[PDB]
Amino acid sequence: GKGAYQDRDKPAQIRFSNISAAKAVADAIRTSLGPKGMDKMIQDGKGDVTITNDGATI
Amino acid sequence: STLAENAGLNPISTVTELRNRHAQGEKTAGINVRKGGISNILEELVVQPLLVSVSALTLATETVRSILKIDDVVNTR
Amino acid sequence: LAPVNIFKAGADEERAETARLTSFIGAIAIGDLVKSTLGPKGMDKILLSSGRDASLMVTNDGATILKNIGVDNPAAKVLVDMSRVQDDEVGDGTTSVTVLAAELLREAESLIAKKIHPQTIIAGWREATKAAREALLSSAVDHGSDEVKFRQDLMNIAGTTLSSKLLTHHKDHFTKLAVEAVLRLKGSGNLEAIHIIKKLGGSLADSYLDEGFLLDKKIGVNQPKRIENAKILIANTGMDTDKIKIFGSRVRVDSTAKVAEIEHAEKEKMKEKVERILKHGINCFINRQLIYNYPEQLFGAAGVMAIEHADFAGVERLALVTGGEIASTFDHPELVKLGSCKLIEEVMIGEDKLIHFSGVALGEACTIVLRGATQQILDEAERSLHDALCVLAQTVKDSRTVYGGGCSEMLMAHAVTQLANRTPGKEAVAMESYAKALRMLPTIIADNAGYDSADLVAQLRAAHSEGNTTAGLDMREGTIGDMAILGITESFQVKRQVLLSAAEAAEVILRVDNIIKAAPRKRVPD
Ligand SMILES: Nc1ncnc2c1ncn2[C@@H]1O[C@H](COP(=O)(O)OP(=O)(O)O)[C@@H](O)[C@H]1O
Ligand SMILES: [Mg+2]
Repeated sequence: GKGAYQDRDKPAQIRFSNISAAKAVADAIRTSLGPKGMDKMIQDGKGDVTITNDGATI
Repeated sequence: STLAENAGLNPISTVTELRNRHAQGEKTAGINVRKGGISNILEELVVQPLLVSVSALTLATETVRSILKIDDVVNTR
Repeated sequence: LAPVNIFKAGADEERAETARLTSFIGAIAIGDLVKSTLGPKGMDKILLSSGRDASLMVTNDGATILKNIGVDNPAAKVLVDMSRVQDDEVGDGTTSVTVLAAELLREAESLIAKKIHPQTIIAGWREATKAAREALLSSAVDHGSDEVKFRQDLMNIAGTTLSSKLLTHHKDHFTKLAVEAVLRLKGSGNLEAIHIIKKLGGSLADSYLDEGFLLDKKIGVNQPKRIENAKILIANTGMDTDKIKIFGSRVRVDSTAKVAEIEHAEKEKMKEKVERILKHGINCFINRQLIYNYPEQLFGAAGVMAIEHADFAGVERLALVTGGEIASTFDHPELVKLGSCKLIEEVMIGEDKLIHFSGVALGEACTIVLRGATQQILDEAERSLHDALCVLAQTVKDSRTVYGGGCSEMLMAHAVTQLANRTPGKEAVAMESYAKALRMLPTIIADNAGYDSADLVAQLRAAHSEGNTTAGLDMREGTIGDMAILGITESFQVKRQVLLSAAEAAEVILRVDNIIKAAPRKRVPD
């Protein structure tokens, strides 16, 4: 109302950083959803290659 | 909208048609990739168990309520 | 600085003006770091590690945070040490002790700037804490005569403890589990008798306390999978090649048929021992070690259940639940007492299969199943529930309680204020600073919720001075209220430990005037 000034901005920034980071992951796997979605290829550092559509595996 | 996008359709047009058709009667209306539009779903023999939808929703809201409690990040050993 | 050098290379010294500067900077630094996690509306922090392989945890506890932080200021290590000890003592109030111990030093630096000798402050505070603890004792209310009234107090204490944690989403559900679990111990403070099993999957509200017991082991092959009206023999002995004959003997024969004779004598030894076990008339057998595949079939032919590799914890818990005896040497069947449960079966939770004991005889131990969505929720739920179980166990040991929500702090802060008005000298100033520190704790709770802390605290100060010794804050609406009506209740032992420990650390730090560091060791890893 008239007072209760919030002098700390760190909580407001960390929340907005979490919103952006969490949203990014959902946009990453949005393609692999549906009967007409496609797969992905994951190449490990060892050299292993996997081709998958499973969302937990990606 | 995501299913209507991956199939090369107009997402705005499809979802607007879907919400219209669910508000005046039938509830089984859904996206039909084979036909390319919106039609009755049970005629296409596409179903799924109830536990999949309920569990997906319940686990999602529990996590989001957990995220909003966070306030700070620090580095430890 | 004297021109002559007295210290080796790398060693450093700090003195009065610089020493007291560093010690105060460290203390308020740790105090302000954890103030955000205090009260019914505090938030949680994230701890991620650069060294321990990027481990990640989300917590609200004030002691877990201070253990993982890598502090290096000498004065900050004193504050961390009190918080760890407090957790191992009563299990709650880790956040309140460090904030209070830091707010005392914040007021102490201002007093030094007014040219008062440090020894004067300490002698002043020593009188303030004595009158503060005595006033708290006169506020204690002691129940225990009436079961119905005592049952209510346990629900009130557990309800208050769970407020600041993640369990506040389901406080009603989780209050019943915590209270009923502690009533099973029948007054024995063996908290290890409660096994909290946490496995991932499902909602957080699916957690419950099992009416019997659960074991995460597997039975032998080709043995009955379920038994009704079971008799249990609990043993701690060797059965996988039990022939560890302690001596240093050896076999020396001049043929091969002699070896095949001695080999057959080995199986006769194991067979004879099994018969002496079956003489007890049992139908369920539990062992804390492995079971070889030969004695396995002996039970499989006799229609018995054999559980193997249930470690010391897994055996001692079963003894309390069913009342049997952990026996060995199996030579006198009359002197050994067996257990009794109504039914044993196999149940599936999530994916795994666990052994279910139902209708047990004693039940002086229990198991709790926790469910959730993420490993962070499961860890937080288990750690939060540890606070509730411990503080309840202290209440049963000493059943006298003190009101909370800021009602307790304002009462003691007034008692010191009355004393400071009769004492002449500079000691009067120090005692007043003690009251300023105690009253900060109710203020900090109001700040985190977004309320006018100054107005609310001002009303409390007037209410406690005019004799309304049960006034205190109400979080759900941001006004004042009665605790006898609402039911915010703490433990007398917990508040006493918070007060005494906090006042001591500000004493030991304040007497220091010189800081000396030896030259550190250099990192030359293996
Ligand atoms: N419902 C409530 N109303 C008012 N005060 C509460 C309520 N629940 C908890 N508190 C207060 O919150 C304070 C801090 O407790 P907590 O958040 O667990 O931190 P600590 O680790 O110091 O116990 C306690 O002094 C208690 O009186
Ligand atoms: Mg607490």
